[PDB]
Amino acid sequence: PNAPACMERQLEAARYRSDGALLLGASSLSGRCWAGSLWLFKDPCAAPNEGFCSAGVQTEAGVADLTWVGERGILVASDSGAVELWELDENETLIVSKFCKYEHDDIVSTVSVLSSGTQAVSGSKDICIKVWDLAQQVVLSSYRAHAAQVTCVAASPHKDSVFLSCSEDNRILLWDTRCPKPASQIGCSAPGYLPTSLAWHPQQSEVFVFGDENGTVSLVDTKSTCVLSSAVHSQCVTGLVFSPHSVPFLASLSEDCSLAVLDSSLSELFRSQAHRDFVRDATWSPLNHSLLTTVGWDHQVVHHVVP
Amino acid sequence: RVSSGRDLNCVPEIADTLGAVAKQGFDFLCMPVFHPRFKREFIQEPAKNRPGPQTRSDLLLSGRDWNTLIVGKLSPWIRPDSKVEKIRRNSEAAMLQELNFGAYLGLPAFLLPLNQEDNTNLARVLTNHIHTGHHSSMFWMRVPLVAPEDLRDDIIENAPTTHTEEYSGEEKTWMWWHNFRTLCDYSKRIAVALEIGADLPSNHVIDRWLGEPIKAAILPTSIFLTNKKGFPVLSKMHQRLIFRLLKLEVQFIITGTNHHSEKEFCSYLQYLEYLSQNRPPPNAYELFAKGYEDYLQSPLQPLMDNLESQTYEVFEKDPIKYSQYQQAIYKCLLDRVPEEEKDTNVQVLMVLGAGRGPLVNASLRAAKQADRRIKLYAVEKNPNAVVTLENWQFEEWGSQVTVVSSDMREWVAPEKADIIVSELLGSFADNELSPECLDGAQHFLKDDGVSIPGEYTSFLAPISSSKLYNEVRACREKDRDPEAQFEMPYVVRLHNFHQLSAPQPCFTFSHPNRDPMIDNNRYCTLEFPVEVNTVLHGFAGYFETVLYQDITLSIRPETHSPGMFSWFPILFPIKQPITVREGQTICVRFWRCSNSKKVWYEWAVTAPVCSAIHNPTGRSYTIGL
Ligand SMILES: *CCNc1ncnc2c1ccn2[C@@H]1O[C@H]([C@H](O)c2ccc(Cl)cc2)[C@@H](O)[C@H]1O
Repeated sequence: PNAPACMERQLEAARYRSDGALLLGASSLSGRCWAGSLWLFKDPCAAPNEGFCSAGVQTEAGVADLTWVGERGILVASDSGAVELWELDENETLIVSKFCKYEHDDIVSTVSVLSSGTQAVSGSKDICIKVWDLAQQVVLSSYRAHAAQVTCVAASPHKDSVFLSCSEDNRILLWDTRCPKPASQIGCSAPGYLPTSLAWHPQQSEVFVFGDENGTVSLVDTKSTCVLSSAVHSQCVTGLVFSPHSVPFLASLSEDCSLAVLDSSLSELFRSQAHRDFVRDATWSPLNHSLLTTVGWDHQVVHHVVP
Repeated sequence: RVSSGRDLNCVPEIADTLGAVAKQGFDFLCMPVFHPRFKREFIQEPAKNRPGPQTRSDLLLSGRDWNTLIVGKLSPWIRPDSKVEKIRRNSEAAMLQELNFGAYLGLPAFLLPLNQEDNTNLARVLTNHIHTGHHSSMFWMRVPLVAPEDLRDDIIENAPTTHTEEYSGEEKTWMWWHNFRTLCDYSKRIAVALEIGADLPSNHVIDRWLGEPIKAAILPTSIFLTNKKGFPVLSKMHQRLIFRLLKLEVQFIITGTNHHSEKEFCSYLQYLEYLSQNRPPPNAYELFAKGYEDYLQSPLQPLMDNLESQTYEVFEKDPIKYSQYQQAIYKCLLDRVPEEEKDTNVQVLMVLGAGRGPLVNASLRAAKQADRRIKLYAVEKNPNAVVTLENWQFEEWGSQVTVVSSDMREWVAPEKADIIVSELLGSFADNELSPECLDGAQHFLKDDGVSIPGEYTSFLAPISSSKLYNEVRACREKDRDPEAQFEMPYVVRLHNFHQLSAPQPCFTFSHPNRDPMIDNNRYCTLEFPVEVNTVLHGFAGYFETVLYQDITLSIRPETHSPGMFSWFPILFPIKQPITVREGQTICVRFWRCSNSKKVWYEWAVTAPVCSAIHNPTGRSYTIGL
């Protein structure tokens, strides 16, 4: 279908669109050529099989993070130092470079689209965070707040000027581009383990969660100052995605190659040993809220049914 | 021309990327050898049993290209000093794997970061790699002038950037290196790759890196300003640092993506090239020095040893030396021979240690321009040199010059002298034993006689050079005290070093020596005010001499006779380096010692801490009488 024959071994990203069609990011982290690729699968259960898919394209380089820009566009965190925007044609057969801007100085590691959907914020190993204009194809502002690699940036669900970030400098920063000093440190008292993953609560604008490198997921209420925390994983918490459910569930992924699903009080409901390598993403079906799809570096696309 | 390389942390195809890089003008590439994001598990099932190749094949380049064009890069997820045990353990295995792969490929160097204070386990692992056989690779420790925490934008509202000065705090990156290199026991395979930021620190912080083994300077694309035509350039302060770095012959590494997208990427490199071309060119002193920088040598002992033909030739090719000796003799003859006696009075002029005759010729050339008459004696103990004198004498000088083939202390003279002339001086003035010689030669000087030179003074200054300390440290030899190399002076063109205090005089001698009971033994105490934090590794020696009246010679930098490249400085090392904090005084003690066969130096530091006395009883170093 106009794409590569072989897709790269190491699956980085997995994101459902509002209608139910699966977005896939893949890089090759070993072998002769170290690049990546983008893939659309209108059949969720056909993935990751290449020739029986809706669309596909090769990127010059790997793919550390991506996310949807609405319904047609795909925002990409490259190893090249590029934020790139790829957008589908009207037929949804091709995937076309819309822009590719080489603005970070090291690998771009995390990206998250803001609530307007016309702006986005990327984070990198060069220690910077950048706010982008997706119409104009430019960096509006560039912020060096951290002292180490920026591990994760997450846009506020609804407020276009607010987002979280976290870094190997042990800081969790709440940003608010309206304030003249936009960043603000959210000390969890001690120098407790480094923050690895972030997720805003989708129904409470005051709440978020974060995972650490020691496998602990934590519940934070912005202002109060670390309500609760559970030792969910035995290794680094790679990602956190809240479900679209009314009182939502929290999927937690890790380098112990295990998915977990958690409730309001971070108690364990589901657990999946299905992957044999690192679990890199999670995305809940907007057509079936019991369904949850994970990718890994074992090249599996598992589909879990959650009670 | 500059030796310069490209840093990337993303290489999809080695083949193409290397070609692209060579095209742009770079000499080498810094790249990962496993994919930077490819985190690997070594203990936990299931991830540990991850199949597939762990990286790309060594077949992708020629062994030659691997040896010459590639600098390895530690993967940035490898954190041997994490607070999480599981990560420390993986990171150990990972570091080892990546380093053992670096050595497998035969890479000429391999980068590791110093980016926090505690690098103890990182040092432990690297060190262990170094002692797993005697393979020769280098390790470049990537360390920034300014820690990233101290250059962050002032944008966290509840955590502002400290606006007060912190003298010691601002040097903290130096101490990260110091701790790290101290732990690895001053390995010669561990050098610095110094990363330069957008805003430079205060001068003292940059001055800390004087003396350190900087093999590389990393310049991010982001630090480059833009001139009116859109090309990338650098601030004048950044240019100063680059000019300093070019004297250290460092390899320049360019890191980051292109920010000047209006122009292509060879421009950044072409700027450095332009800056290399446009330095102040190599002066008349620094043309000869080139080659001999921080190269340790034995000080000559032309008394005990007979100097070689090419050795005489070196110290002869120095016209400043002899025009000053000519001038000092010119002036002396006039002061002793009134114009009315310019034919009756013939001055008895003895060159003591005549070599192959350049001071004889300078003595002739001087007696011509003064229009006085001179009877010359040329004493030389080196019978090989005396061959050259007696051939000169028969072919040219006639019996104006009596050549005497003798030690000047053995010689019974036919007549007393009006002027004794000599060049028995070494880089520390008295280190060839000019005092002892001219004392034994004093009995055949007229009651009113002159010595040229009449006076010389040695000078000392404390220095920091972790480079030279290691250089000395490397002079261990079988069948002698394993610390002997530290208890002896070297002559050396001191280059990568920091002078910690103004030179101060140490030992002075006078000829003729009036003083009834003489004694050339000596004891001197010097106090050196030091205004920086630093590490003391030794004392540089220099000297000044008065030939006659205002006519002088000097290698003391502050009064150097311009263009006198003969004599390099001397270096007295010490065994253990001594921390010196800004405001402290370094007190050093020097003795000149002797018995009837040997003369030698001994020395110690007494402040801020005591060293051992170095070279006691001349056990490791003596100068032969
Ligand atoms: C000082 C005791 N004995 C003595 N007698 C005669 N000649 C002596 C000597 C000690 C050193 N020398 C001669 O002095 C010359 C001098 O060191 C020198 C070195 C280089 C040059 Cl280019 C000119 C002169 C040597 O020729 C040495 O043998």
